[PDB]
Amino acid sequence: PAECSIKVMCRFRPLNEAEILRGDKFIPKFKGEETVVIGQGKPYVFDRVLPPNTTQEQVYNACAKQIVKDVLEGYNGTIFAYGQTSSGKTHTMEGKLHDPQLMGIIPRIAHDIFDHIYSMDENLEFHIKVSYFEIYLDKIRDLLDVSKTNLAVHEDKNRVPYVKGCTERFVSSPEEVMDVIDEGKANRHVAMNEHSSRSHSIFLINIKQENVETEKKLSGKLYLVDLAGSEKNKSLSALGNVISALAEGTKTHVPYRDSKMTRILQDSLGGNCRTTIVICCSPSVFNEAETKSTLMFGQRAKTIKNTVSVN
Ligand SMILES: Nc1ncnc2c1ncn2[C@@H]1O[C@H](COP(=O)(O)OP(=O)(O)O)[C@@H](O)[C@H]1O
Repeated sequence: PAECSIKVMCRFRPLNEAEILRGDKFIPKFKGEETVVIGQGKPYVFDRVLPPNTTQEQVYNACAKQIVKDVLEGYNGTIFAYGQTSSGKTHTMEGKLHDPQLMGIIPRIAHDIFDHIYSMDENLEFHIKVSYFEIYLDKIRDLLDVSKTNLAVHEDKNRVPYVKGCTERFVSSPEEVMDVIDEGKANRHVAMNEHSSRSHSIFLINIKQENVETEKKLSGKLYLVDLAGSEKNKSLSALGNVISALAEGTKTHVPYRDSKMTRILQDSLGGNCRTTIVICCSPSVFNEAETKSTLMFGQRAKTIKNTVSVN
């Protein structure tokens, strides 16, 4: 039965040069470990607040660590990064893919996943399939086979959407999860900045396990989405409307089908999935306007209740 809240974490980048040279004072104010205040305004509260100075490692421990242990326990997970362009979504989700200090969530999840698996007992054998694809103008494009540029969404026995005909790499080590991502990153350059900022890159890790003697199986999808600019569109709207029709709930029946993304994330947004959104904000007043709508989107998101089961 379970019933639990979409966690929501807030990560502010620091000021970059454009700003620091142009002056720019640091607008946001951090009280305790869960609350931020902008100027004289109302104070926002989230599951965590994560200033510029917090490390990748600590961002991981705060937002992701737990979602990993959920997937190994048979639950679906999903983390994603919402926010405006330049706000630090990719740094949080990916980071310097190969630096152990500067590496983001996906590589860390990769390592954490296999440290757990390696330590487990000989029976219960794991298969892990990953896939990597982006979205551009309501169209899915495979990052492991750039031949495929228009995959369709379908539904399983439980009437829940998945992407079909998606290349699948099989992995037995963190290092392979890395080369898969690197493949994808390369494939992209069969084209680019403007492109990336306005594509949604979705990285999917499917983990199936089976206790061999007892023959009982657990399973979970783990979506790790790096969303596009939510600034002032198409795909984010559906998500927002799909994230608006739920602070109230009741009889609304969310559009979901407004976009493929939402259709894929159906289960993440009011289904059998532990979901944790990371919202990324600039600390500059230049950007204040968007920072607030971001925060709105966040604050709203925390109201939603995922009903989750072991799968
Ligand atoms: N918490 C942070 N600490 C240090 N640098 C950051 C942080 N967040 C973002 N950056 C910097 O900003 C850039 C990343 O922003 P980006 O991930 O492109 O935003 P988005 O992907 O949301 O458009 C990088 O050059 C990185 O150095």
